[PDB]
This record gives sequence, structure tokens and C-alpha cells, in this order.
Amino acid sequence: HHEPGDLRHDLNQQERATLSSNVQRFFMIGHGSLTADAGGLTYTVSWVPTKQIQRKVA
Amino acid sequence: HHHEPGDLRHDLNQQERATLSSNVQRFFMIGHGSLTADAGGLTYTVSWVPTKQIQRKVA
Amino acid sequence: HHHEPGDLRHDLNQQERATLSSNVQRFFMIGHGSLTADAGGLTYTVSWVPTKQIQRKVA
Amino acid sequence: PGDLRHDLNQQERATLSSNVQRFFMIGHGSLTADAGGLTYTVSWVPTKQIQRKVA
Ligand SMILES: [Cl-]
Ligand code: NA
Ligand code: NA
Repeated sequence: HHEPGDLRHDLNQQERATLSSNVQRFFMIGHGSLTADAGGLTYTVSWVPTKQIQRKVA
Repeated sequence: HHHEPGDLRHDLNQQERATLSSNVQRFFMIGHGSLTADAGGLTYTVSWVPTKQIQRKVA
Repeated sequence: HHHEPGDLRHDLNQQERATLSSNVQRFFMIGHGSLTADAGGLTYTVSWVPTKQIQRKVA
Repeated sequence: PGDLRHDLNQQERATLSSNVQRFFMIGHGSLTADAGGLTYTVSWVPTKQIQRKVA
């Protein structure tokens, strides 16, 4: 799988999996923005993650 | 009692929503989209063409 | 286990998609299309007329 | 072009051509058609080394 040079580059699997879950949950409970264009869909959401992760990415 | 936003999720059924949430989760895990440090926190953004059944509805 | 977008790729067979992926990798290496910055990250976009066979499937 | 590839070296540009190629196959991005022909677009964050350069 692709290894992007964004904030996931500094997180371990557990931490990345915690964040993947955050995003999936937010999508289900109505948070963020799902929009469509010519291309397809874009989902965007912002949040403050748990402190353990927040210290690492903030 | 979850918020029900008026974005594209407004046009989609529960199954369609659950499928897309799965796309978003997996995309996060497989390194797609962009995870940046925003003002106070994180922003995750990802773009994709959904599977055919959903594509029919959104296109 | 890959994502199966409902875009034109939905309508193409494995070999036609293989060929197009090659067309795209080639175009990138020879200066075609446009590689630009943000969205957070990179966007690459390229337009082209594919072979007559693929052409008929996609129009 | 005088886009980002202008400033990227051969290893970097090859890496990205491989990203683009793999993303096409794994279903990421958007393949659409016009009266023209086909358009493929995909966005992504490259490996740190390249992301550090283009951001
Ligand atoms: Cl948000
Ligand atoms: Na896609
Ligand atoms: Na086109």
C-alpha cells in the first residue's frame, strides 16, 4: 500500500487504525462534507484526535 | 440521534452510506487522500469514484 | 481486494485497463498532462484518444 | 512542461509514474470520457522525500 508523506508517515499502525476509524465514524454520524463533481466524490472532515495522537501531529 | 447533513449523504440510503464509510476507512489505511494538520487539528480529505450502483445515483 | 470505481474502468476488461495504465505511466514520463501541487499533495491529469477498440467501449 | 516534473529528478519522476500507474489499476482517481477522448485525474501525497520538495 502507498506510504504517503503526510501526517500518516509519523504514526504507527495502531494510531493510523484509530484515525481510520475516526473518519469512518464521522462519515456515518453526519460530520464533514461529502460533495460530488465531474470527477466523483470528495469527503473532507476535520477533528482533533485523541491526545496521544494530537501530541504527535500537533 | 446523529446529525443528518444536507450534502450528498442526503441523497443516499443506509447501505450506500455504510459502503462509502468503508471506502473512506480503507482509503485512509491504504495511503490515499491527504491527512494534514489544520488550524486546531487534523483534516482528512479523499476523492474517489464510488462503485457502479452508487455512481449511478451520484452521477 | 481493490476498489472498483463505477467510472469508465468499470466497462473495460483487465487487458484494456492494463494497457491504459501503461498509456498513463508513459504520458507522465514524456511530459504529457499536468502535474500540479495542492489539494494537499499532487494532482496529475492527462487527456488522450485511446485505441479504436477501447474508444468504442467508452463513447 | 514547466509543471512539477520540470524540477523533479529521474528517480522521483519514475516513482510518481509508478504511483499513477498503480492508482489506475487499484481503482483510484477518475477515468472519464468526452467528445474528445479519455481524461484520467488522480490526487495523492507522494513519499515524504518528494512531498517535502513539492510542498
Ligand atoms: Cl469537519
Ligand atoms: Na476512484
Ligand atoms: Na475527456
